Amino acid sequence: MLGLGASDFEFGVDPSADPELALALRVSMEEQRQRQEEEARRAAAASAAEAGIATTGTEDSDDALLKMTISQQEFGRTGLPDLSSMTEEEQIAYAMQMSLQGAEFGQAESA
Amino acid sequence: APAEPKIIKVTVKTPKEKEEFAVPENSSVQQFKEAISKRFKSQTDQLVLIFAGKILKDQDTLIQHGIHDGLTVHLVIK
Amino acid sequence: APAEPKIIKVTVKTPKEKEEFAVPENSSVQQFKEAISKRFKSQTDQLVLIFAGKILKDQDTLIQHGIHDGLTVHLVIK
Repeated sequence: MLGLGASDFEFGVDPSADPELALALRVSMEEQRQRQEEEARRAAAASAAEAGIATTGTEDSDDALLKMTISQQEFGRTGLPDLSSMTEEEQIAYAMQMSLQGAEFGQAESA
Repeated sequence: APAEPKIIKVTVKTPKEKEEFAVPENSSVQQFKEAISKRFKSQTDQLVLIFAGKILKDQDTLIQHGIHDGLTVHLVIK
Repeated sequence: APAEPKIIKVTVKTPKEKEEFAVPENSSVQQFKEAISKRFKSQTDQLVLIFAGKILKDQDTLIQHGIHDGLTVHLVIK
């Protein structure tokens, strides 16, 4: 039964029995979404500019195949991350990390 | 001024009104609470921050939550 | 030595190789990029320098960053 099951979501809907908190979190999530949209559209806008500056082609499908093929190869050959294979940002970041003599921890989720 | 810690502006929304606060991107929630508490003349023990769908407290950090400049935080006093 | 300008040899490091360029300590990043770009036959449009954990641009100066004789630089081509 829905009533007995999940305790009828008596408190599984409004944290601390305060619907306001639920709304605040919902809005917060929406605020992040709005910011995300701006960034998402920002990349699209920048990408469009790159497309306009550069030549136009319809080899999108072929490009996708290259990304998939290089992506799998990159993982397998992670030990040897060629600069050419990586993007300019990746190569730049690598040099920057070395400059700081080990920038950041370099590890995710310490354990 | 190539300083690592860059000041960020976060829009704090409260049941009374909304006010933007500028604080170091590497600042802690406790520091942010202090700034907000001053503006609203409230207490860090009565006001609670909300972001990313989670409540932010002193044990939490601004950058730790990904709160950078041009961000929107939800302040809840109660 | 500090008195009057002085020529310094900066070691530029590139993904292909590194080279040493002799230029006045009062050389600007723009001038330096031009010198490196000439030897490497590259363009300042894609030539980006790196030092002190910060990308150096034509808007900055070599001495301004502390670049002197024997100093090393991280050149990155886009």
